[PDB]
Amino acid sequence: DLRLHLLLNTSVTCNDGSPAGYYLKESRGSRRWLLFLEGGWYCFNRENCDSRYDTMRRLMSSRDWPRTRTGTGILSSQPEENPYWWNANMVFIPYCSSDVWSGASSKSEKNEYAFMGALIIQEVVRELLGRGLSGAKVLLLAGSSAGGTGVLLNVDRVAEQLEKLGYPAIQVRGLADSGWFLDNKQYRPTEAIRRGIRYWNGVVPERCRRQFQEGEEWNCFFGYKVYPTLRSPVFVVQWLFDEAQLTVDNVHLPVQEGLRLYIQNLGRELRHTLKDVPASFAPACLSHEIIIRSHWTDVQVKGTSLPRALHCWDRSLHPLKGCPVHLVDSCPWPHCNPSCPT
Ligand SMILES: N#CC[NH+]1CCN(c2cccc(Cl)c2)CC1
Ligand SMILES: *[C@@H]1O[C@H](CO)[C@@H](O)[C@H](O)[C@H]1NC(C)=O
Repeated sequence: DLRLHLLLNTSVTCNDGSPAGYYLKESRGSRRWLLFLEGGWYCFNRENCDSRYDTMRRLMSSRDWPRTRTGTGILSSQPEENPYWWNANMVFIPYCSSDVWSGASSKSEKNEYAFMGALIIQEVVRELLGRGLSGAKVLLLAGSSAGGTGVLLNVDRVAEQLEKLGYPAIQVRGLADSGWFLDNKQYRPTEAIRRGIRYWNGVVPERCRRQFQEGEEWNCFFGYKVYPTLRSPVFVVQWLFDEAQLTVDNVHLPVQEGLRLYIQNLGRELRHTLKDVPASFAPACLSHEIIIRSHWTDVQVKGTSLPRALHCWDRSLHPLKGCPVHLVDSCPWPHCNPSCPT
């Protein structure tokens, strides 16, 4: 059980003006800290955000949040369930800004909603320093889906915040799960991101913004375009046949030749984009998200599990014999890897 703390700075808020927050479970014998960003889509205009507020309100407000949460997967404290980091300080940051963790805009007489994702992450980091994060050796910023994209947008800002605050010994790293998407041609969109950025006052990393320049910041929401501009170490987890990617592409699974070629091409392209990503884990499966699932230990690429690959990554940041860090399936069809989830 991680326990809820609402932010002491009550001007950093969820969409509806209620305070944002985090769930925390400390481990005082550990110098490692895991901060996990929740996912859950986004909204990009007034009518679309009003709809979300009727039927997905916990992703827009803290008024109904529970006081405790169970840590699962990489957030579990049991060695059995979490071989990687079971003894770490665990933090779950709920997603209540609907902005892919990019916003920096307050509710005002001209804004029905607040979009403060990027500022929520900064304020959580600040308040944690008073509860032991000041003694950390490693800060792993992780997240799934919208939270995985949020890792890519925010990991370098957290590193800079800690440097400027006077904590140069904390090593900031990222773990992006199921947030690596392709702006490809559909089988039968990009405009939503572009409109959302203006709606949220969204912020992207500086080096990426300088490359694409004004009006084209939407490009930095795509992993293969923003990742080359990042300085902090980032481990990328991505199913080759991600279900959210296929939903966007209007693919719904007796497959004929046109769809067969389409699906095979998608795998090859995702595969191409990871070839110069040295820390990555990409199985040939139809699925979505993994790192906080209870059975996240089951899947293997080339005989190596995801918890093992992350441990090998830790060792590399101190090639390693028998302990690989770059793991990408080569077979070209969903579930050609026998360890895919069923
Ligand atoms: N966050 C989130 C949930 N969805 C993830 C997939 N998204 C996606 C995938 C491929 C192309 C484009 Cl334009 C968008 C939409 C949002
Ligand atoms: C609270 O957060 C807001 C938004 O980031 C900021 O303007 C303000 O300085 C913060 N207040 C304090 C006391 O840190």
